[PDB]
Amino acid sequence: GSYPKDKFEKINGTWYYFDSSGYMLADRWRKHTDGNWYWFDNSGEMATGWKKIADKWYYFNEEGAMKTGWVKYKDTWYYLDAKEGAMVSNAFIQSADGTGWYYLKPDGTLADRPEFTVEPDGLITVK
Amino acid sequence: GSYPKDKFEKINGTWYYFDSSGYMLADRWRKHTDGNWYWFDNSGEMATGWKKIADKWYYFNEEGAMKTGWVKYKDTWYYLDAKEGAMVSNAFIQSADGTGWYYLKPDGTLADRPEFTVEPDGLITVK
Ligand SMILES: CCCCCCCCCC[N+](C)(C)[O-]
Ligand SMILES: CCCCCCCCCC[N+](C)(C)[O-]
Ligand SMILES: C[N+](C)(C)CCO
Ligand SMILES: C[N+](C)(C)CCO
Ligand SMILES: C[N+](C)(C)CCO
Ligand SMILES: C[N+](C)(C)CCO
Ligand SMILES: C[N+](C)(C)CCO
Repeated sequence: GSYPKDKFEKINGTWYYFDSSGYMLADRWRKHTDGNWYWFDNSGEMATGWKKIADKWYYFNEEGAMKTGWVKYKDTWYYLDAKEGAMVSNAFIQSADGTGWYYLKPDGTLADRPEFTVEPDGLITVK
Repeated sequence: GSYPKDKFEKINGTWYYFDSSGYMLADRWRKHTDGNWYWFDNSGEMATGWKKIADKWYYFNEEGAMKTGWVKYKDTWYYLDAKEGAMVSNAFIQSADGTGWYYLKPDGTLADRPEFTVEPDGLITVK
């Protein structure tokens, strides 16, 4: 009624989330009742789009839900850890059919045309 | 001690282990006070070298201690998971100097001469 508690609330046209004492969360994560994780920056505003928390990138949809799995941002694929959420970079992510792998460049972007180089001991270098 | 209670035992040549309850260990793992993981087959014999436990491969030093990381067996390189100790297969383990990767074949052997096929979308197939 007069004391928002553990809930979302759109104040002044901005989404915030109040703890059990009526304070807005700030620089904190909150797993909502819908199953999604949400993040609120220093001003307490619900994160939308890309945000870098504790030196790891995460992608939230327009509704504020942190996404996981493959997503396409500006027509270029990315991969967010299926469990933790963070953007995977410089890694090979197994395809769904388990047939192959996809390589995400050092900057998280997918390599549609990866170039490999092999050294006599087998060390594979990608580019 | 009038009866062995939880400890090793070098019965002439071979080592064995009895639980606190007195009984001997067989077909059971045991993380000791040395941090090292140990295993004893159905005849309580302390594993040494290579062993296929529950359909997975592991390697212990000449002292029953389970080791992890790269290990060689007859001109062939294998990688042992640093957490489970199990043999990794059809996986890319990153080099220690971060410059590149080593691909292990499904059969668990290192691919020193890997061959790659990059599909239109960027899918990568390894041989
Ligand atoms: C419901 C909030 C409980 C706070 C603990 C948040 C721990 C960080 C884990 C969240 N996450 C995996 C998405 O990064
Ligand atoms: C009793 C209310 C049940 C809570 C459901 C609240 C709707 C989800 C919040 C929408 N959102 C902040 C994510 O945009
Ligand atoms: C580097 N990122 C792609 C994560 C930021 C886009 O604004
Ligand atoms: C796979 N190798 C054994 C060649 C690399 C460890 O140095
Ligand atoms: C042979 N032992 C395993 C008992 C010695 C290792 O410290
Ligand atoms: C397979 N082990 C039990 C040895 C690993 C536990 O982390
Ligand atoms: C699996 N993906 C759809 C992300 C790759 C095709 O570009």
